[PDB]
Amino acid sequence: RSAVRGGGRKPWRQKGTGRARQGSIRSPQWRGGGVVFGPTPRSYSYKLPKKVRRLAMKSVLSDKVAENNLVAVEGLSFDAPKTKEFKQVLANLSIDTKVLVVLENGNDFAALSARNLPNVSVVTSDNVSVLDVVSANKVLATQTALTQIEEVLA
Amino acid sequence: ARVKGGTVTRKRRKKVLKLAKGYYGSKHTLFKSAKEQVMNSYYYAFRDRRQKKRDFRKLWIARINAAARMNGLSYSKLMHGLKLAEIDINRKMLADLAVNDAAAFTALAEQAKDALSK
RNA sequence: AGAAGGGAGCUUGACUGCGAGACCUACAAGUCGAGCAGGGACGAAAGUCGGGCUUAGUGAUCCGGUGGUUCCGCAUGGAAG
RNA sequence: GGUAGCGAAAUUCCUUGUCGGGUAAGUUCCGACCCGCACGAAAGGCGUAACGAUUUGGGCACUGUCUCAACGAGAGACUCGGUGAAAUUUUAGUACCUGUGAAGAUGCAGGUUACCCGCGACAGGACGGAAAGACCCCAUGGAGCUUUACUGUAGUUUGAU
RNA sequence: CAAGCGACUGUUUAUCAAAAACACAGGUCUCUGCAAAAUCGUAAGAUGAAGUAUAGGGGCUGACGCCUGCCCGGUGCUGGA
RNA sequence: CUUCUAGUGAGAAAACAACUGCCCGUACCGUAAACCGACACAGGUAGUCGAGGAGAGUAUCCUAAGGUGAGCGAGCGAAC
RNA sequence: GUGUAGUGGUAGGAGAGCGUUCUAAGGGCGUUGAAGGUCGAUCGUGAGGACGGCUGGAGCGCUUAGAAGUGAGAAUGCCGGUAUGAGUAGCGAAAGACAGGUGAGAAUCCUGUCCACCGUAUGACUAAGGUUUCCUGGGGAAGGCUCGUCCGCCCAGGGUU
RNA sequence: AUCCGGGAGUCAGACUGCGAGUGAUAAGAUCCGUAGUCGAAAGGGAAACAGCCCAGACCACCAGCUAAGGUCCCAAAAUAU
RNA sequence: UAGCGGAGAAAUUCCAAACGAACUUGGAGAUAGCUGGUUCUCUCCGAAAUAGCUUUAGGGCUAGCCUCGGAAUUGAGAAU
RNA sequence: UUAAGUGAAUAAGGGCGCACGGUGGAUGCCUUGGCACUAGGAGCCGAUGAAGGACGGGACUAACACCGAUAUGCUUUGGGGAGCUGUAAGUAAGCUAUGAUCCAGAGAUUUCCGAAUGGGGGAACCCAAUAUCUUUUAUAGGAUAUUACUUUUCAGUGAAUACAUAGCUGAUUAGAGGUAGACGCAGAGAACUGAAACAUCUUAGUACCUGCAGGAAGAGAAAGAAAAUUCGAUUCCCUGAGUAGCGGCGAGCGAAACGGGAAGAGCCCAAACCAACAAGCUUGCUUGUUGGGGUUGUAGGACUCCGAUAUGGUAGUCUGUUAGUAUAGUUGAAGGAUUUGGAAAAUUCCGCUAAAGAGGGUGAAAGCCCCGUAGACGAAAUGCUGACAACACCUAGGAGGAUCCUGAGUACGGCGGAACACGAGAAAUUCCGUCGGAAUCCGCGGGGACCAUCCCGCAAGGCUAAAUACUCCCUAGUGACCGAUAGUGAACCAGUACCGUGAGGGAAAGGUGAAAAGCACCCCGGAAGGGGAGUGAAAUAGAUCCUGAAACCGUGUGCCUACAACAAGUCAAAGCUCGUUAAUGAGUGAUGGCGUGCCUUUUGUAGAAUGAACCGGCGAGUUACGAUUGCAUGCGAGGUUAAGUCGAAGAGACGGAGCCGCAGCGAAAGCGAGUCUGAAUAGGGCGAAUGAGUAUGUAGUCGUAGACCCGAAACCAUGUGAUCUACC
Repeated sequence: RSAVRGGGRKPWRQKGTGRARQGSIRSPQWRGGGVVFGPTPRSYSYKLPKKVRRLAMKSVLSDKVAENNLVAVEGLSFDAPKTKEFKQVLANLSIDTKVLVVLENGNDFAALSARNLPNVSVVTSDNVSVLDVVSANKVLATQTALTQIEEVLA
Repeated sequence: ARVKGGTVTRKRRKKVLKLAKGYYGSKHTLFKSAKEQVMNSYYYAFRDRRQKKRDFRKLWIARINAAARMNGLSYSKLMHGLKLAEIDINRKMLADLAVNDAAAFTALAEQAKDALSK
């Protein structure tokens, strides 16, 4: 009400016209008036106890291993980032469904071939989050990335 | 997040209307008065559904009156004798018999006459 | 009227710390109390006495005053408070 | 401790006071009387020529104001052609009596009257329409005004520096 | 033809009151010696006035005629030491 | 505008002839259908001129010069 | 299974559900017709849900969880459209008639004749004020309280020394 | 029934048997005690009718028994003994 | 000549149709123990109009009457 | 044939259902504009004439844009490589491979008003002076340049009054207005409201006015904080903490130090002294101006005496040299056929590419048609940011303590007011107005009245980057944000139309189809309008142009209605016409039974109490921060992070200052499973004896906030009005 470009001059008298009483052109009932209890800018974000985060990550990974979905590859290498080979890498490894790839560090020549059909998505070993694992079915990860994961996770 | 009011209301109102086909004037094209009319019709339907069962007794009773009285049995003494000779016909069947099967009705009236004669 | 009424002798319990348990009641309040300790009064003792035959004679809190006090006191010892 | 003057008055409750005049008949008017509820000398007392779209009583003249109405003219109203609003409005196939009821009913109850549709007139009723009572109370509501109500202050004055 | 009110010519609530209301000429008290009192403004500045007590402001009464009694205890004002 | 002096300070008058003269307003209505009133409104609008017969006269009655016939009508001839 | 028992209800406390928009993943439909609209004699205890016929022509369902500008018949509510009153009241003072034009069309425009109204003004000139309404030639959709070939209206050109 | 805790509405009542007050031993009056019903109660009877008499609807049926009150006709039942 | 004001031959009269104190914007979504309204559904239970105190009497607090979740002994509830 | 009795059918008009149109624009889908933010740039413009405007400029010119008498545009340097002369149809005129139009960077011209500045003024107008040059024989006419006010420097002139001082004249320096409706520093400073009234208090030093700025401002190098054991400029954030305090001790107001973090940074004067110049030359050595010397609490400096004459610095330049970047760009991978269509990107076969599967467009829905994206390259001109060059500037030890210096009407006292959480209170600390008035290192200030011992500092002179607040504007982005009654008031020629004298108030209005292919030709008609024929997949898509609901207005017809008192229905039901989501069917309805609308407020309603004319659309318990209880989850005598850093505006780890529980009683000293009161080991109040918490989600309630919405009469602060009316 106080933000609409309106005015504070009454429409007309309080009596006389027999009409109802009105205070301002701009007001909730009138067409083109302010809103009552409309949405304001807010936050929505909030954190948890520090232990349950770790319990969550552990639980997710144990669940995925519980059904033979972590496929541990020895080591991936490409001199040049040729997208086609990656497809063949999975074709040999028989992973066709929605998948997730975990890499060790800046051996980027193995990530620059992960703009595939969105069946794949790439991520290093410092950003493995909950969703980026739960949302997928199979997970590829080199042998060094496994140990690296087994470090940060204490 | 602004939820508009597209077509949540007409479904409801036009569902009310159809329940008011054939009302004696502008009580079938005014979504304010059709509703009150439907309400009162519901009240009346409920009450009278408990009267449909009243009348037919008074009706069968008058018919047993007419027919029976012709045999010299008042509409009481007939029922009394019947419930004394241990005969237990239901009024509805007695009315139907009195209207159609005069011979059988007279047979029953004879048995009753015999009954309270004791 | 076995007196709470009325005379007479001595006295100051018209005391300090209390209180099991009850009555009353929305609260805040008000009423009763056997009995323990200290220290006494009158009586030879037994015993009675924490005001007057019982029920009215009164006013939160905030603030100010007077006495006392093994309480506190902005670096410390005092003091103001 | 109210003099001169006035005195049922722009002031008198009892009150249509009492007597006289005016009218066939006068609580209003005019004259006189004092028992001034409660007149009074610059918030002036008592006379007064002229003046008043001022208030009050009585005559003459005149007349439809009246007994008591009648007739004539023009505009509206009425019929036909053209144009074309408004306030109001829960839905309505909207009778009368005596009851009954939030204590006066078109609509309830019991009776009586009543073929369907219009057109010109009247205004008893629809607690009729227009203004969310101007009378009255309340709001621990306002605003304007007074004072020897409370608290302050502009302003005027007094003393030290 | 008589009575009340008001002396008169004026003025008044645009839009429910035009009078017996206000004005009004005359009466009387009172203030003010000029940078006058008084008023507008914090002040400079202004009006009173290019005036000077036969002048200028304030209060009551309201042509004209005859008049205008008693009380200073109370409240103001002025004077007092 | 007329004069008098102080006054810088060749020799200007008048012949006649012939030339030069800047910007702004100018249509229309204007007791109205063109302005002020929401209207093509029975209201308001300052100034000049404003004729003839009688008649004191710009009063009244009919008229000159001059202008208008008004923005819904045709019938009937009741109540009110 | 089977017995026993209970099931009115305002302010109010408790519990379980229907529906709208959007986000996420999974799975789907769509020019061989989606959303939306209309009709149907269908299904569940409710809120509500399907199926088919016609219109329509580009996007929407279903499952699990999440977040809300999430549900309307009343505020003498606010905005738009349309009713009743009703073909009713009104058409804003003043005298016109005929002939002939003009034209798709005429009481309402042009022309003619007689009549009639004002004439200290309903006549002539100016100051404000208005701001192209002035003139010439075309037009008739809207304004003109009806009509209109006409206009202070619409279109085009041109006028203020 | 008691105790601890989370969440409220209510503070304008009415009439009718009974027993008392003020009133005039008047009021559909007013102010208390006690029981019911209405408020928050529909169905039957009292012609119609909140508060009187009878009785508390989860729902369906064109079955059966009774309460208050009734039995010539409107209107179901006895023109009963 | 201006609103804490102006002007008034004085009436609470006038100051752009409404003046016991002009209009317009801002504080401002002022305040209201007062009035009006507040949207989908079913199952379960279901009241009160009283006492006390109140610059209180149509408002409020606690108490009583209602509902929901737990603890514990009961034998405490009830009607004869 | 008489008589008695019974008695059907027809509609001036109306009701119900069905079927078809008309007006009106809800609803479905859609976007040409919005809203809230993120990262980065940028944070002033002006006497060289600003912001904002008036008038003009085109073949046609009413408007909007761009431009300015060089007017729909001039010059130059780079980009680009085929059409072009805006909105906007059309015609006439042309331009262009000798590289147009267009994009980007530099320049040139810029009418009139406006601080407006020669004078005047009702803004976009009028009239001047003086010099120079022009037209006509000359007069008039035309153009150019200069001419305001104040102050800061300098000359001259000057005079009541002599000397010189006002003053005047001339030259010279700087100002003067605007705003970004934001952020900052001050001067001045309210009322409604809460306290259930109201005076001290609060609302609040807020709203409004005015002055002064900056890209940031304000503060800043201890007369500090502390209280053993110390630390050493300022700002900002977490926690301390709703604590100590204040308060008609009422409603309410409410800190600071310690601790953890972000960013870091310190300098320059006065004085005492030393020299040169000038004056009184007291010729005593006083005055002054320069230049030198010196900047502090562990007291420092001067002053004397010796060493060295180095060594380290920058918060300066618009000075060069380089590197980067902002403003135009360039390059940029891979598809055919078949079935439905008017049209494929759809469907079915068979292929290909990807550092490119983000997005937008094409006749429906595209990795492979088009614009692009991932990559890779690129500047003649101009600007910024670095770096290192050069130049500018600044900075030395040790030892002595005889004498000198270390900020005056200042500190501080009385009085009266304000500022500190602190309302005079026992009131320290800080300011303002008035009066009184200190010492000089053996000295001074402070440690919350005041004194003593102790401890910590040196006022009355200046400057100072960063960490912090804001967004009119530009660039690129994002959103469990809106989708024409929403979102800005405004998606369209909007602060416009319109209303008011004036300040001021302020709307409604988007949608043809893929492409105008926007209906040639005939016919009725004055026209408008219509009927064929055509365009089109579809004209019921024909310009009122997608879909097209309801109130409201009509046409046709199956059933009923002219002896009937109807909250308008429901239960019962004859006949008449039908034939469905196929099931104890649909429509209508003679005749009988029964029956006083809906909402709110009330002891009570049909009320003759109160609201609705009807249909559609919008239109009310929410969110942030605290507190408490239930449910659930992770650890459990423990739980647990905050600010902040790296990270995609995420996750996702570090970060142990701090809070809560584990011990209570007492006002307090204190005591401790006990303690308080008391003479008491008495008794009594309160807790222990097993007794669990904490972090987060969620929901119910409460508190501060406008807190469920609408509704006054009034109050305070800047403005606008005497064209009506009142007086002059």
